[PDB]
Amino acid sequence: TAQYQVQDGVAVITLDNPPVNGLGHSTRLGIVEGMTRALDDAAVKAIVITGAGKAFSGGADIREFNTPKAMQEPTLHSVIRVLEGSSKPVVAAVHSVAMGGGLELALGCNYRVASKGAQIALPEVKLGLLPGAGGTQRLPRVIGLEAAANMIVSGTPVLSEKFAGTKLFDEIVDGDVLPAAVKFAQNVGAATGPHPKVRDLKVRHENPEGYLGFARNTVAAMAKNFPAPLKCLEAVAGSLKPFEQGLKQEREGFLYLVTTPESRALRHAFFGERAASKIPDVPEGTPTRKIEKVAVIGAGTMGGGISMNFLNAGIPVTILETKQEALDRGVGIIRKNYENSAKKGKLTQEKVEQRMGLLSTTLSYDDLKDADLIIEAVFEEMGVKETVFKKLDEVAKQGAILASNTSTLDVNKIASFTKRPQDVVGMHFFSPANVMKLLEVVRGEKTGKDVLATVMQVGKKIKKTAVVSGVCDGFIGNRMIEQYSRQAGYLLDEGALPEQVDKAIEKFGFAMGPFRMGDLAGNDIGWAIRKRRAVDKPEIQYSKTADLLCEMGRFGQKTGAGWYDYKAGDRKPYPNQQVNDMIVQHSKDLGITRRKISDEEIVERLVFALVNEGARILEEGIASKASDIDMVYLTGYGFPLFRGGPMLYADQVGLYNVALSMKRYAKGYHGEAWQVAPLLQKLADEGKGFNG
Repeated sequence: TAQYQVQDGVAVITLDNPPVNGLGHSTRLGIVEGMTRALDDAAVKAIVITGAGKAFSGGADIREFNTPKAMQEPTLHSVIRVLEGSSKPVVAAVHSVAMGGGLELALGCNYRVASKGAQIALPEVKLGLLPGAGGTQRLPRVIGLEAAANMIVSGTPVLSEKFAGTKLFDEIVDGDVLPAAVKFAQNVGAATGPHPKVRDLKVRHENPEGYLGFARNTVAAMAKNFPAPLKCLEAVAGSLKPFEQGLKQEREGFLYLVTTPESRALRHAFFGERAASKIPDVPEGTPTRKIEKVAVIGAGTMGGGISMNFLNAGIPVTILETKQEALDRGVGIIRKNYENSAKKGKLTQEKVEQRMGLLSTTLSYDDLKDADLIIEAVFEEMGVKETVFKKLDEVAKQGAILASNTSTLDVNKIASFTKRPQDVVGMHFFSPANVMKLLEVVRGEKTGKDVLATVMQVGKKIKKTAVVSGVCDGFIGNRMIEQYSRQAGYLLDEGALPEQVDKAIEKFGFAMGPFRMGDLAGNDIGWAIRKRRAVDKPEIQYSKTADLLCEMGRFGQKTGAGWYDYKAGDRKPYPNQQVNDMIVQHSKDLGITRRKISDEEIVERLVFALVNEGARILEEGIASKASDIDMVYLTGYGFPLFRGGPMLYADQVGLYNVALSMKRYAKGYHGEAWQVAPLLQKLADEGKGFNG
């Protein structure tokens, strides 16, 4: 809505749609109604538009993004046309926040008055779009070509006081904006002749091609698979043209960006982050437990990184270890990590000191006695878990949540080591745990709903993207990545080499291909897993290539030698001859005559192995929705943000096509791998996507 009130010959229209006065249909309609009332009232000499509560306006209402209501007249474009046509002067009274369509609205007024401390931005580029209601044409008219380009391409906010000396604001005041804007409006309300419009100003620049030529290169370099930045710059370039020509060019660039798979991807990830908190049978408002202090078992790499997430949020942690010397080691690693970021200018040494001030360390389980949340981060061996969780069950206060960081193991069985399996949950962090955003929350059969809701809340407090998985081997992320690695392996058997595979998938947009990732994790880990599996019920095939690699002792970066060789101080992974010889020989030993594998086949085999397993995950109810799997891949495995996640990418390719490619691969080497997931084949045949 918009409220309307006259006072002293000034109609004041107040945007009122908390939390940020989003420009939804009812708000846009309120602005127009208010304008109509103000223009009819002969006592009204001028008009002030402002916002209620904590914003002028943050722009588009996200709750409407995706309704018919987002496009229902009056649109922001038609709102602005009304403001521009007003015979009475319109003064925007800007405080706190004016972003996107909000800023576009203020720019459509005759005058603008701002208080200091207001966040000013056009962040459309962040969802893969551009400011599509005149911002690219009006902003350079008030702050200059280069400054508008910078704001619009970066999407970054700027405090209102920094616009002093430009034409964005006619007056900047220290305190309350409304009384100064009403007074301003009284003064222009008495003047006679017509009032200014930003569209009448002209962008002035001594050498626009000079500037833009340089800017084009630097933008193209930074933008790396995102089309919006350059299109934003080309829109702002249009502001040199007559207004209506510039505006048409802005609109065209908007409509172009709206079609891009990248804008779809950025939106999918925005909305997917928000939806990850939704659990079908744990409704919003399920009450949670207070988590004030935390404990972590293990001071090694994982325990340490986990701890830091809590310290960074202001939540104290006690780390338990066995030997005092482990503590000293672990704590020094944490302080090293923090001092490294302070060296790189990413926090102060005072902030380092306060975070280390919240860290305690013990050797006794008995000092874990009033922690509200205890996270176990020890050796991945069920018998070690049993020892830890039995101690925790004696020691921990009633109501404490007992969490395992396990990436593999059966959380239902961990829980059965205690008398209170309802308080046992998986909290699977990803390495390095202070950097990776993903938190895979594993819901045990017995895990309470309160406990689940609590871990979700804690996740958001320590700035993780928390996604809920049911219990199965590998949960969501690792279960899928096994199928991806399996295909990688098979490619080597058939004719690929490691660098070739990693480059192809890295070009597709993964941060790190599977062979480099195997080397970083340690190839020995997967080796032991496979050896125990071959003894078990599974008679799955894997390429023996990885086994043969470990039989050479080439564990990866930790031994300087994995699929590739590594030199200290040197980020390049170097191909190794002995490795490549073993691969070529291995194909000989299978009687496989090697073939040339395209980069395209590499990407399809890798990505589509993810997709197929994700669809089985969905069918089982292990993940509650496809976007959850996308967020896992975006936040845990370096899947390209510009493509949205594996499931969204399958949708973008067309599930009909994906199923065809699978059916083709089923005719080849280990075709057992390429039976189409039932859910995927059903969506394909109905013409549907995983995500709608």
